Amino acid sequence: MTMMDMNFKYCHKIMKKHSKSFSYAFDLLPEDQRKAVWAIYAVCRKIDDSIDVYGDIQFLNQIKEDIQSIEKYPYEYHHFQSDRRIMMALQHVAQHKNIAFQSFYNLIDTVYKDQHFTMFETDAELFGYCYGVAGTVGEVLTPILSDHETHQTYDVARRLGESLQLINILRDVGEDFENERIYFSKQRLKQYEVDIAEVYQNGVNNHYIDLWEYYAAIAEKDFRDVMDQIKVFSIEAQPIIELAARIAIEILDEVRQANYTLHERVFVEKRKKAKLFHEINSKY
Repeated sequence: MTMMDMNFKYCHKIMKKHSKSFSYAFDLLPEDQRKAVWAIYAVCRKIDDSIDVYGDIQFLNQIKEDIQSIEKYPYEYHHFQSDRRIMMALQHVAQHKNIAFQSFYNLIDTVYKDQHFTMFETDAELFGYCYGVAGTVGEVLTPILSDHETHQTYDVARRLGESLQLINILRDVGEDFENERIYFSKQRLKQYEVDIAEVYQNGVNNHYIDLWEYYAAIAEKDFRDVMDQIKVFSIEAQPIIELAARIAIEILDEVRQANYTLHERVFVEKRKKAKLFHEINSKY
């Protein structure tokens, strides 16, 4: 085990902890690809968690500066300010692959704006947030997951990231509410006569189910569109992407089976992910 191996192993730990749903899929990639996913994912996660973990924006500012250092001087040694293990790994990836640095900057800008967990007025704002926190991740991952640097490959990856984020939202309504977060837009809440606090107290009702299903239908359509374009990804990444999309749909079915509960964290069993992969990988 080298120092660089340890940096990547730490990035892996961050992804395994914070994407319990999807880590399993990305870990099926070939070694060099999954390691790059770990590093990029870990940077993004450290950005997203930073204001809550530290209680201020210092670490966030440091991370931005470290990323800027890598962008400007990818081959120079930096004394990183934020988390040296994740930045050394990101720099290693950047020395081998084209990184969309502006996507990291867009993510950082979004996390800063979202720091009070302010409610979104319209779905357009909700989906703008989904771009900022997850579409950006898909953009940065694009050269790792594909050999095509075409606009539609970035577009499919961006949509995949945003759709995975909408699944996270749909899975985590109760847990998010406990943490002072509601992602559904004010406009849609009003249209469907839903108050999340009220639902948290008094249980699911048909209006809440209709609202949740409105967003689930969006996610499912966007996943179908991603799958229609699965061949934009490298042959090695295709079954992994298909598996992440299948796990996503399975999460929606788990939520439905649990009667859309706000009081449990539903999830797909590791053993079930293996079954889903067996079905998928047998096509490849």
